[PDB]
Amino acid sequence: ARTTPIARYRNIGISAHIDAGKTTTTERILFYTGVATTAFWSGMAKQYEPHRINIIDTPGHVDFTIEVERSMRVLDGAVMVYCAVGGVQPQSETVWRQANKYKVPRIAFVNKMDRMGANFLKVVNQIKTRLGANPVPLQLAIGAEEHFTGVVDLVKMKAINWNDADQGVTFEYEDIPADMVELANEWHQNLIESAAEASEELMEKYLGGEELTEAEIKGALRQRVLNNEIILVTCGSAFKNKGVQAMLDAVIDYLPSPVDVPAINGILDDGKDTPAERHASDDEPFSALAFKIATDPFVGNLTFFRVYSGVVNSGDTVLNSVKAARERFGRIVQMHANKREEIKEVRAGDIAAAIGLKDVTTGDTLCDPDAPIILERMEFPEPVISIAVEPKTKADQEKMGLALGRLAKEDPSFRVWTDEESNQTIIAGMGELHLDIIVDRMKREFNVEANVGKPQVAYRETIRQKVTDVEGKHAKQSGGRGQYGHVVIDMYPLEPGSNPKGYEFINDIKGGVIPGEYIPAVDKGIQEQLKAGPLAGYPVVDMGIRLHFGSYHDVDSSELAFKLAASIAFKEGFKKAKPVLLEPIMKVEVETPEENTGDVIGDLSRRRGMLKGQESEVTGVKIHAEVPLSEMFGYATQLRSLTKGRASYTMEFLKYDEAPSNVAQAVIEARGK
Amino acid sequence: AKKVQAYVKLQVAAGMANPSPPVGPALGQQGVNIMEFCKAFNAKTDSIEKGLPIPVVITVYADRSFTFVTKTPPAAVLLKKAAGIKSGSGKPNKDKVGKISRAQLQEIAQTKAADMTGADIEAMTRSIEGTARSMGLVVED
Amino acid sequence: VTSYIGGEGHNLQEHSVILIRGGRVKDLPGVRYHTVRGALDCSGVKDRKQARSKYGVKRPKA
Ligand SMILES: Nc1nc2c(ncn2[C@@H]2O[C@H](COP(=O)(O)OP(=O)(O)CP(=O)(O)O)[C@@H](O)[C@H]2O)c(=O)[nH]1
Repeated sequence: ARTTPIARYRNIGISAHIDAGKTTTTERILFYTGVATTAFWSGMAKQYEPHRINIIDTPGHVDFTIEVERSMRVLDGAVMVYCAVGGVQPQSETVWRQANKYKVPRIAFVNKMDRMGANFLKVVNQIKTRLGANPVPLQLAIGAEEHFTGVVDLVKMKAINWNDADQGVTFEYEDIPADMVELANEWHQNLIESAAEASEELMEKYLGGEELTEAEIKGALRQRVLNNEIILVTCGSAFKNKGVQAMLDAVIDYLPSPVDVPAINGILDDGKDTPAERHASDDEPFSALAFKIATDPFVGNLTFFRVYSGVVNSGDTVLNSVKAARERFGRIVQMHANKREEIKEVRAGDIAAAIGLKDVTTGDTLCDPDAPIILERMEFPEPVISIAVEPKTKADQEKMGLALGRLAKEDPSFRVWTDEESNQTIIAGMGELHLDIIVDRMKREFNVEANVGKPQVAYRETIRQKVTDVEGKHAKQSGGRGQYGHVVIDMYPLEPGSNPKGYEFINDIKGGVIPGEYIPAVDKGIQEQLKAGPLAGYPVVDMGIRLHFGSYHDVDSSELAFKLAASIAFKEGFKKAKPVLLEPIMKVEVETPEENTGDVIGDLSRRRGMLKGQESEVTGVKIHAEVPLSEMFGYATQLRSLTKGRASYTMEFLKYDEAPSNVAQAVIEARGK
Repeated sequence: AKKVQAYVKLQVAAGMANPSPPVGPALGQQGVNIMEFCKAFNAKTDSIEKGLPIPVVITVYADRSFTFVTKTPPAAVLLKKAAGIKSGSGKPNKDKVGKISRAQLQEIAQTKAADMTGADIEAMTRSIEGTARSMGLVVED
Repeated sequence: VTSYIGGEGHNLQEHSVILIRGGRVKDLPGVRYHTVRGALDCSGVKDRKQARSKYGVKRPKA
């Protein structure tokens, strides 16, 4: 029974730079349609059969662009929202590159045409010049700012005027304003020329002076959008309510259905990585991608999944091929217009959520157990900022682990580990505003009382002076039998990192002054003392010890007596050897626009960052600097402030250098206190 | 050539490749390609001997094309070439680095009068006398 | 109570829902309960093909 063709499905993302107006445009959509959300659209003139629009509203911030990446990958088409005043933003370029990576056929909506400085054609030219795109206006704005009244449809060559009294639910077709007729004819010819380029037949008609029909123009522009050759540009502004309705008609006319998109690539679970495809059909084996996990207070884990092939029912044991885990599907609803119609028939093209999946993560493939496939995996970027989180109480201690676990499950770009040296829980994320939201959820949804600090710098200990002839004599001949042990050691610094063990032991015992059986106990006594340095109780590194002189007693000498002597000798020698506190240094790489370059280093200089050099790149300059871990905290948001949000840094542990005398001494004193 | 707004005289070498990292300086608050440079220098490299950094300019025209401004291996690195002792700068007056004859520069001043442009071959000799003592040299026949 | 960790190397991170079983080790006074290395936070332990039921390892590949 032919019900609603999958060719009527529009799986679309609304994507924009932070602060551009995209969910208000979506709220306008829901109002006009009748209502991840499903909506139904029949056209602003009711000229279309009912189309199913599944909308994913993607975050504007770059701290949550990981969600945008997941969405873009799982979606068919996109609506790119631009501010008429601000135009193409640095963050728009990031989202534009992500949509290019996934080859998402997309259109453009120039919103905020009611604000001061609104300029449609300026934004069209910025899409061309900054994004390297081919923008083709479908519409022209009638007026600007407070004088914005409507739009010209360049396909129909008519003005669209929306009724302000019904919030734009009704519209009239008018003749083009007399001051715009010349400009409308110019852009109509540019639109027809852009349509004619879609095929040799349409190019011959156009060059022959034959007028293209509205159906040929629409079909030709659709083909090129699907090919990602052009971006169709629409305009309009809500509040007075304009554009959205005609942008939704452009979604039907020009954006892909699930059958217009290439088959999804995957790998067979045969151990040979055999390539396979899944076509957008109900008659194919079931395959779906889990793309979002949300924690719900009432139903538990919601796993959002997009079906690409086949059909599944609410309550169907499928196979999580990625995690090799048979997962019985839970309760599955669907946002049928306003209601949440529980669907027991998730067909190809549909987006739904399952309740109570246990071993499913974002990026997992859910498939038919009799036809295993792994759909292509999501690569998750490495976290760029880390902070220490400490529980206030012991109730908060266990609760913290639980809360952070849930947050790491729903958001892979969020990492949590315990630092083995500090025993602090370290949390890491895709920016500090990202970490701020994570902390807020932890101390609200889960209400876990925690302090936010900085990852403790891994302080080390070493000497800066050879000391010779250091006597250690454990002579405890008391309490029954005596315990005699006597060693003489030299202590000397090693070059930093010259020994992968951080420690050298030289046995230079001559004359059997110490029996060879006790020499391992002396070394073990030193190695235990290396774990807790005599200066501040940090591990001692980059040190050599030569045992060359010693003495035993035939009855009273013990293995651990010589280990006690070794510790005495070590503690006395270490204090004489001018002990110092060490530091880690981090190799930092910053990618920035050439005009923002200066600011980056100004701050890095205050952060004790020894700028090694620079590699002027295409974006601008790739500056390299040696910056202490202590000064590499809170840099994500600071960089975002200096560079207006167009810079990305990386950092790696470089080497164990010497902390500046001031820094080292200050910490030594604080630790002693 | 063009205005002094697309002016950085640079290029210590050609085989070290990229003139953007430390090796090649500048490339800051200016904006231009980097591999689009040494290819015209690749038809130009094999006349210059290495160890002799030649000053050329990234002169960018108004239509995105840029080539270089050839001015021959100069005073400083030829006294690290024709004498045989490198930079060592700072000590003209402390200890003896090297004395250079009168005619040892005049034979390469004809090469250096295509590098230095005040007037003449003889007239540029007393500025080969310049940076030599800043490198630390002394000069007498 | 104080529990005991079986196997020879765990997968622990100090906040981990682990399961408890009876049994006194006779060697640590005050440790009276074993853990299960096959249940809920301790997977099939490393490098073992015999008595797989204890320490929870599944049967090997072939
Ligand atoms: N006057 C006017 N206001 C608009 C229009 N479109 C949106 N707005 C308003 O702007 C705001 C829209 O949210 P905005 O902050 O700009 O977008 P965003 O930050 O990208 C959404 P998110 O937080 O999910 O990233 C709302 O206050 C909305 O009422 C418009 O066309 N005209």
